[PDB]
Amino acid sequence: MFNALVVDKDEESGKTQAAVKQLSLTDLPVGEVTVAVEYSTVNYKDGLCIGPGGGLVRKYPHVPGIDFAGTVENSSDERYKPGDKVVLTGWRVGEAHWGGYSQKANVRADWLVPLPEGLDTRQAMAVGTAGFTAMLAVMALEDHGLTPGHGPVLVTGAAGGVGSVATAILAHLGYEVAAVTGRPETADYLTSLGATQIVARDEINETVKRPLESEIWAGCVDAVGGAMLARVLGQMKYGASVAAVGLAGGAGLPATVIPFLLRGVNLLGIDSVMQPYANRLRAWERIARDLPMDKLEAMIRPATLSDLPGLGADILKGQVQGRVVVDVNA
Amino acid sequence: MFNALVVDKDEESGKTQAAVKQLSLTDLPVGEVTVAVEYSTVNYKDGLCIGPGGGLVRKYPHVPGIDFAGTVENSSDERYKPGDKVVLTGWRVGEAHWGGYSQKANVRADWLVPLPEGLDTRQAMAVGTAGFTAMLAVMALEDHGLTPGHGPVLVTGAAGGVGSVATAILAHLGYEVAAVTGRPETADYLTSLGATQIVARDEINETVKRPLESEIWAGCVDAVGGAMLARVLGQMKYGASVAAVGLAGGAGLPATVIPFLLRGVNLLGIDSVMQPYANRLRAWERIARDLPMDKLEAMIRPATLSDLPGLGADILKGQVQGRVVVDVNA
Ligand SMILES: [Br-]
Ligand SMILES: [Br-]
Repeated sequence: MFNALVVDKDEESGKTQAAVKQLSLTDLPVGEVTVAVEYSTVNYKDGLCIGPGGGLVRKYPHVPGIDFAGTVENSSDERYKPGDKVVLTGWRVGEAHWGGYSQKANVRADWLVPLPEGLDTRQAMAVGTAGFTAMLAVMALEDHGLTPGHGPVLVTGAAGGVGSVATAILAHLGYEVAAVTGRPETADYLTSLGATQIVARDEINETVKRPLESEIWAGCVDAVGGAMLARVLGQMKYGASVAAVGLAGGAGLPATVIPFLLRGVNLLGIDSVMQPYANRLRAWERIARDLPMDKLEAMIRPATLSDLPGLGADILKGQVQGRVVVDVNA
Repeated sequence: MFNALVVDKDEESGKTQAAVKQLSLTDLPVGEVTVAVEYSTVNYKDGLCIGPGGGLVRKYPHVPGIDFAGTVENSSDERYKPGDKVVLTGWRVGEAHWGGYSQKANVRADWLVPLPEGLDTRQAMAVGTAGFTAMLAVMALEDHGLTPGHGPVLVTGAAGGVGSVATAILAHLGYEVAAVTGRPETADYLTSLGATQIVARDEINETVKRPLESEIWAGCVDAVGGAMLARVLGQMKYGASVAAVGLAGGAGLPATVIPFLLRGVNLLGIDSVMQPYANRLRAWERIARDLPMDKLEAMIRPATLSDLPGLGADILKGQVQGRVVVDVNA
């Protein structure tokens, strides 16, 4: 038997409860590949799936965790054999299916990627969906003409999970990074990832009546959304793009069409969940090459399965800095 | 001396009046190239500059008209000489600078493009800023993977200027074009341009509480904006893109970020005004090749300078179908 985080729900009442529990192999859903999980992580979505559910989990009891990395235990699929190191992000694992907060996980072989060269299973989850999303965002900006030397790139929610990898990848590629945070004590941490400028959240988290402001940002990785994304749109330089990745600041988008029409701005939707295999390999290769491992190490916060109920709650309130690494075998 | 439409402003009350007037060459602002204008047209913005101004005109008296085409009369720039057929769209002509609603116009040589192969000056203005914008929208969707055979492409405000041209281009390139209109009597016109479905404005002109609806549209050219654009974002297929082109339905964009995050949807800003020389040539070549001239002809509504006050009022109310062609020399 083995350890896993299990969420139960009281349907009469609707309340949920998450606890570490012992399971057997036969309690897992059947699948092509069985992985002995070595590491997982905590994303904002995991926070939802650990606690309230946010309408993302449709079957209880539930093992959350949208990410994991580990070693293949058994497989009925040619692509993977016992011993192979593999990473799982997204594919609705941790939401529609049992996920990574477990010493063992069963998945479809289509959902896995080989462990990328230059990362171990621990760093792969230090990156996680948050870091993978950050790389997809940077790639979207590059595909739309972003190159260093044409103004600061804004990174909202910069001290969080997506923001910390975004900041470090962009800094390492040679960009000037303007890191947004509502908590000024995070400045030294952000500067140590490579932030050049620190923007206060309260400068930029309300809409204003003017549909256009002074052109400032050469690009943006938006891990916040909400009113702040609406306000940010009116401050992008002509022809610059914003990569939308986050909704912690709220799902609503109180924007105007004026930045798009008058300044040729783009709002680019970043989805990590359903990324095709080939693009997953490309983004992971870019992370291997463009995210300095010592910068990733400075983000890492260790945790066990027992910590997950507290960490899940904390990340929903924006009180988790950097990237949590869950040693499911600790 | 020669004829032009002049708008006067009564800055006390703030109300304007437009009328045909006789100018001399010396009344025109100085510039590098003098063009004997042959044709202009009526864009939504021209309606603003003809009438109330919409914050776009900062010096009266004002000759409006953001577009014109004709023959170079004199030139102090080596790029153009007497006799060259030239086309003007945008560059803030008709807004910041006296425009095409005149038998003669002075411009910077930087603002002109040679008359494109396959169009005469009349057809260039039947296309106009509106059609130029529609091609840029089609090009933006292509650059993001739009290709025939994967669903209908929505064109909002289909019976207007941008919408008519976009419809005909997309239909000629082999797409199924879903054409939005509030005027059901215009179905036969839209079918004649190549629309394969007619969609009623009232089905899609309000937001709904759900942030995602069923995936329908392979892409969109949006000449309306406002609530309709917010509603359309939630109906786009995974990874599909919207080319934002218009604001006749309102400048406010009451959207959510959910389509961008969950479906990888893009909102691509189309700016015609400041497009660089090289891309203008590319887009005009595409128009000459992919807008069938007989479809363009079916859009044409003839007009003279004296028609401009009424048409300017008409286009602001959504009461102009197709594309006006102004013979400034009739
Ligand atoms: Br923030
Ligand atoms: Br419409």
